[PDB]
Amino acid sequence: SPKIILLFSGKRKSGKDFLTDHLRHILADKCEIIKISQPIKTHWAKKEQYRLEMIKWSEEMRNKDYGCFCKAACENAAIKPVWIVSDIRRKTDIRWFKETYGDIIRTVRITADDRTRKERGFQFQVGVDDATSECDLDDYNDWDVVVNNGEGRDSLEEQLDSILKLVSN
Repeated sequence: SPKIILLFSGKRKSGKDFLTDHLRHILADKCEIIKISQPIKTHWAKKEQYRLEMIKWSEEMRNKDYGCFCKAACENAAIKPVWIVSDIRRKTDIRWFKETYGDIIRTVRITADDRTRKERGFQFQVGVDDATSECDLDDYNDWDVVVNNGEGRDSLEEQLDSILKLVSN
């Protein structure tokens, strides 16, 4: 298996994608990036057009088998000491990872205040921002790391170091 699996959660415009991308570049060939939405995009290939056709379909597939997209994304991942799962959204995603891989999971939440998100171009979109996809982990209470990436955030170097501390041994 991988030695550690980092599950990243965050709302859009939080900077989770920015931080995961920096972390991937730093860890280079010690890590694999995994996107559990990739099986959904790959099924579609075989923007509102994507959402209209895929949101209800993916919700129904996950309602029938909570791990379907997590299993598909992990089956296709190269084994590397560190796995970065950049797009965990639901409690059932964390549940599937913990059931499958046990105590090598670490959960990381990236957060940003609404003023900061608006500076990054955030405009409230009903049905995106009120949706399970953006809100299902808002009340999760078992985070290993929470990264403030809004008002009062640490330096980018210190943010990355707080995550790298998880994989440094």
